[PDB]
Amino acid sequence: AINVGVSVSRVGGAAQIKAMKEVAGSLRLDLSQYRELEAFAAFASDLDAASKAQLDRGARLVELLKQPQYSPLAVEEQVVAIFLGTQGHLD
Amino acid sequence: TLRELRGRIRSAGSIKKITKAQELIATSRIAKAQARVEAARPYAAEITNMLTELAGASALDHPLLVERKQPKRAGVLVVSSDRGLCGAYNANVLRRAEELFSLLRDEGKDPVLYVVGRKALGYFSFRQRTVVESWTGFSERPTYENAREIADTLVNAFMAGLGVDELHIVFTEFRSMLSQTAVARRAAPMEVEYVGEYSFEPDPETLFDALLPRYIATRVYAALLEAAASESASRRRAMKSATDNADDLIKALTLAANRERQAQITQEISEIVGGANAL
Repeated sequence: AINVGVSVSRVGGAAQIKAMKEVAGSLRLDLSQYRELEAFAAFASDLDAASKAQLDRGARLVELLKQPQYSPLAVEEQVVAIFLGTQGHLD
Repeated sequence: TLRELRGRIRSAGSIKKITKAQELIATSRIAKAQARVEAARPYAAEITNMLTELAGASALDHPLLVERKQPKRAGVLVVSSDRGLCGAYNANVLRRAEELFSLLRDEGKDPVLYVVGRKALGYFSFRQRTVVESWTGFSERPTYENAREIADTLVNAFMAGLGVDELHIVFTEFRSMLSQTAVARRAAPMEVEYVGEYSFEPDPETLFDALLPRYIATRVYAALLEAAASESASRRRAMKSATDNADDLIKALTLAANRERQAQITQEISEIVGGANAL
């Protein structure tokens, strides 16, 4: 249950391998804005198609991030797992 | 300090009770409004049938059916609520109102404004555009007696062509309890809609000229009923949102007050024990 909004790494992307740094580096802010977009749209009777598409992308990214207990994924697999989502192949 | 937090907890609790009560009230009134809508429909449907079987015989030359040679000034009726707590209802209606005003002024016309509801009246009295006339005190439960006067005023404003070359209505259409929005309709001049496949007393032209204004009146009535139902549904949604917000506020205030209780007791005990350890 990582709170993507409050969580921070004050060293940042300095210790992140270039593959993950490129594939995932956009994910944090996209998920934060998805969370706020969801908090808004929870009571929107109607809203533009772009908001709805961003909302579905965010929901599918959130569903992507979770994983079961005692199931650590190697980085070589994590980069692909995040590629599936960030590049939109899950759409 | 703790006293402030306790008082705010009491206040938030009272607010939560009030908002839940009004939420259930709105849940009942949306059903009342839908009942009135479906009770009014069967008259409009028969008026539509009669008007079309008269139109088939009529000359189709009544002013309301023919466009002006060069329009300059368009009348617009904006329907809004008389009570607050509706949330986005008035906001949506008025943002669509201004979008329609910008469409008109892009085409080349200028709007003359009629307003139903005190909220839009306040909005257009803050933003300096002059309302021609307005009506208040029935947006919650419109009766035909009011739609009659509104339609009369708009039709007289049109037939004078001060006068207007067009009549629009801005309201909200109740698609379903969970989903609703504001809509713009041109009420005049009406387009004639030919589609493929009687005695008239004294003549068809007379009955048609007498009937079209009443069609305008019943249509504006139906629009006001849709507006009232949409208003009650948006009141439901917004009051549920307010109840949830008050619940979360009560939670946070209770947490803060319990932390203050613990800190106060700990500070008192530390003071007592420092006094003891001094002797």
